[PDB]
Amino acid sequence: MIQRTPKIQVYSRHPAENGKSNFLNCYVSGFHPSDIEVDLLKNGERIEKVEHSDLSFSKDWSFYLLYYTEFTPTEKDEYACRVNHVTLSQPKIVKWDRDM
Amino acid sequence: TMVMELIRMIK
Amino acid sequence: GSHSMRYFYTSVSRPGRGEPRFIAVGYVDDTQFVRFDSDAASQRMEPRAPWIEQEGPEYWDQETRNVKAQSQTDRVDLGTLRGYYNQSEDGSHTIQIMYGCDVGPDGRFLRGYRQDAYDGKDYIALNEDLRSWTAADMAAQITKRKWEAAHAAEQQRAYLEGRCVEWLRRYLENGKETLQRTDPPKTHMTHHPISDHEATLRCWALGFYPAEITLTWQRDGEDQTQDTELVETRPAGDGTFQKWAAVVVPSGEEQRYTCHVQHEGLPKPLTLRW
Repeated sequence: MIQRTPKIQVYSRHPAENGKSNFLNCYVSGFHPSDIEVDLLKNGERIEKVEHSDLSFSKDWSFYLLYYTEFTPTEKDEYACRVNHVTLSQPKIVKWDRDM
Repeated sequence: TMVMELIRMIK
Repeated sequence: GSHSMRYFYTSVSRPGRGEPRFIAVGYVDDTQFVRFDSDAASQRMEPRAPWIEQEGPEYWDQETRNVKAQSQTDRVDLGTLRGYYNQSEDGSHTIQIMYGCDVGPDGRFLRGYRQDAYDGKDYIALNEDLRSWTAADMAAQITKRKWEAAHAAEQQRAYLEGRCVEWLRRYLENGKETLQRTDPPKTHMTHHPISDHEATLRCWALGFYPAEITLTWQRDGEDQTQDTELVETRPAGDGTFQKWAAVVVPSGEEQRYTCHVQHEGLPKPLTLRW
């Protein structure tokens, strides 16, 4: 049975300006099967009310999915994306970097 | 979307 | 230029949990405009772009019955294919279907697509001739004979060359202010020393539509693809896309490197430098 590990990117909709309104995105792609749990963590804690796009897929049949919330970046705040997939022994955490 | 008036298309 | 319409269906069986989840999405180019969710409350085809909302109740009724139809077809197909592959009753499995059309700048039909997958790999697919099928394995050969006998390919081609293209053309006019616009990338460059010897050059492209873009690095005019970390193009979540390309250079030589940005919304390809 084919199972593929999701690629992950954590990023903001616009370049981060401290104190200004923005969107924090976590793009999961290239995974199979379709079941997945994606969380955005503010300072190590889950954020409530995080939306996601509708489940679609690429030509290679692998799924992609855009999770997002609205936030205003500050310096003291750390952000991460926790991705839960059967392909992973434990949830993969990716910190948000302002230049990736 | 396909007006699937069929399922002359079951697998 | 050229445009496309695309529908993607995903049916995932959940043994015991209940009835197979069914997800349907429609795209014009890189823009999603409709959606259906079996587990959602409404049980209707929902708009996901503004320009589709000018379609009346008859449209929404037709699309909802067509998409509920498809959901029930995948239901029995899930059972059948489990039987083809001698799989247990207690396993979850995935049928994925894709069809759609391409049109030229004149709106004339270019290509039709119809492809199905089981568990993330090819199952059966319509050919370029819109007449014959291609089976991936032996299970798909059984489906291929049924489809031959029922003349499904003729139905497929009739749709792809008719309803599909003319509704593609309708959407491009009705949503002209959104679908036929090209947003050029907002570029800029970043820099990150990794040591006193070596530093990272990253070339950004943001806020661009459609998704198709090309980023290349060049040291002294020769192409670079031997250091270029290319990230997969990503959605910003506002209808635009992003991409970056990074290169590691020996410090002091960064003026040798140029990033090249090719995009549809660009009169001519951009060039950047640190």
